Amino acid sequence: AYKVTLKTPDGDITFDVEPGERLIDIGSEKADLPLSCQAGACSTCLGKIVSGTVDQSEGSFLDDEQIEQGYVLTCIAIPESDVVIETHKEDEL
Ligand code: FES
Repeated sequence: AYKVTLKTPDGDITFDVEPGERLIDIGSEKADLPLSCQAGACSTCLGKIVSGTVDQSEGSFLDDEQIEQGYVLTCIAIPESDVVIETHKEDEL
């Protein structure tokens, strides 16, 4: 499985995700994570990837530069490695 660490403003939590699954399913169980559209079309769930890789090609909101800087729509992101993501980042846009 992939090891996912969510670095939230109130602490870090680490959990495993079966390959191919979205991290938000167990993530929302283990932490209070902000969501709105749940479909990759807003920035409510924005996070920043610190290490590892995701597939977030389901998303439509971020521009190429934001993706290149490591921003991630956590509601649709699918890990492709162990990943560390800082959550609650929408105020940086
Ligand atoms: S909740 Fe809208 S993009 Fe994730």
